Amino acid sequence: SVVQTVRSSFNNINASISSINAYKQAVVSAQSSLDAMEAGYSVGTRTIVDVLDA
Amino acid sequence: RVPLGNANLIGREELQHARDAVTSAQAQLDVAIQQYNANQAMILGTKLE
Repeated sequence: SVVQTVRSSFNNINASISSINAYKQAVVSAQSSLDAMEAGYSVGTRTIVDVLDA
Repeated sequence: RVPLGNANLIGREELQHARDAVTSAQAQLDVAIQQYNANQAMILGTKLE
């Protein structure tokens, strides 16, 4: 039982690292989309609902 | 469409397009009216004889 538990914990740490990387990439993508939506609104090609959704 | 823009609930390009559409329709009507007037220059509302 100790064998299996320690192995599982190790794999879990690795999975956590990978998930963190994925989420950082997602955050950057969302920031870019929000900046685009805000600039469009500033120039007058988009409403404010889009800004709030972003 | 104007009232929505008054409250900022539509893009300003949508208002610009609608206003330009009104102006273009007015110009087309002017063309038609002047064409009709040109045709009426050859009659001057006189009898057939």
